Amino acid sequence: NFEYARRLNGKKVKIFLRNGEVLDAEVTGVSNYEIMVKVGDRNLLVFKHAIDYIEY
Amino acid sequence: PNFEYARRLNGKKVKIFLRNGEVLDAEVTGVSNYEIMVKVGDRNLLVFKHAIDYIEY
Amino acid sequence: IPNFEYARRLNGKKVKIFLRNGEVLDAEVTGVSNYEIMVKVGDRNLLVFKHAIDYIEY
Amino acid sequence: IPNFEYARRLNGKKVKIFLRNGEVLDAEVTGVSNYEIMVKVGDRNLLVFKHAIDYIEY
Amino acid sequence: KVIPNFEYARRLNGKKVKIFLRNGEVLDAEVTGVSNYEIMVKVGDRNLLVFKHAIDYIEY
Amino acid sequence: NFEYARRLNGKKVKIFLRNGEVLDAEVTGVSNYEIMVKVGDRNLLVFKHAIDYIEY
Ligand SMILES: [Cl-]
Ligand code: NA
Ligand code: NA
Ligand code: NA
Ligand code: NA
Ligand code: NA
Repeated sequence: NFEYARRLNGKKVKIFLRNGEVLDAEVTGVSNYEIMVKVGDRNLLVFKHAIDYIEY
Repeated sequence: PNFEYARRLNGKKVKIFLRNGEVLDAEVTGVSNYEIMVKVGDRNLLVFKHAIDYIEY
Repeated sequence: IPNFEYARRLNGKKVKIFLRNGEVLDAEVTGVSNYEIMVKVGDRNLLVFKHAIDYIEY
Repeated sequence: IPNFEYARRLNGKKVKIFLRNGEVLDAEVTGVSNYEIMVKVGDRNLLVFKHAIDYIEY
Repeated sequence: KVIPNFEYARRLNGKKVKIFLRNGEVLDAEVTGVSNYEIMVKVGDRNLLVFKHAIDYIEY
Repeated sequence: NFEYARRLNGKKVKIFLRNGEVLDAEVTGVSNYEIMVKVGDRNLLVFKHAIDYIEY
């Protein structure tokens, strides 16, 4: 049941999305399948399936 | 092992960024484990979550 | 509510299925399982995997 | 998830498998598991993963 | 526990196969192990762990 | 339950991602769905769904 992604809550990370976009993202919440982020003044729900990797 | 944030989007205006590069300016009309129902203008869509990259809300 | 899904509510309806490959199916839905949607497209019978669908207009 | 798949109805049948890579397999189905479809394409035996299939015409 | 139509990939263990990957790469491989989600192979001198989700089909 | 990827913990491997990228990666942790790696001085969380294969 363990996941490392939960430990990224509160960090500001780079999310490398599957299409080539990169989000500079403050992580505000993590669920089994989603990562909630703030990107500047935007709030996003990011699906983990759309992420390739995260630099932190 | 069950909680999801997407359920809280029900009833809200959102921007859905799809894996194909399309962007939907939508109102959410329902959310299930694997689907998000939306209105886009006059159109009614069932959107599979697997086809979504992210949602601005 | 285990296994609630909106897709099976499209059973018996005329829909437009937008596939991940860019194709759009003008379809009549004849069955919906957990992972598949059965459709008629003109004279053709198709088994469509839900994972290959982006969205459905109805 | 109940024990039902429409893909099982295609066992032993001639079908066209439309793959996510754009290929279309003219296939005879020789087995169906939860995640795979076993086929004969000409003289070739293939194990096809369902996740790689967009739809099947039958 | 005896479910014939559960997983065919496990029967590939120890066999020569051609693996067609989702990006168009093709592996001329020998299977050295199979798990629920992975296939272990030798390709030439190289040892690879291949995720099944990255495989389109396998010729055997 | 069993997975081979867990046995790569502590190894330096080449991770071939679905976008065509290769990571020269030291594996520092493995969960059901993630592989934690060091790539040079960068720390990454890599999702297994984004990996095609790993050379080890
Ligand atoms: Cl790909
Ligand atoms: Na969700
Ligand atoms: Na059908
Ligand atoms: Na899969
Ligand atoms: Na790929
Ligand atoms: Na790491």
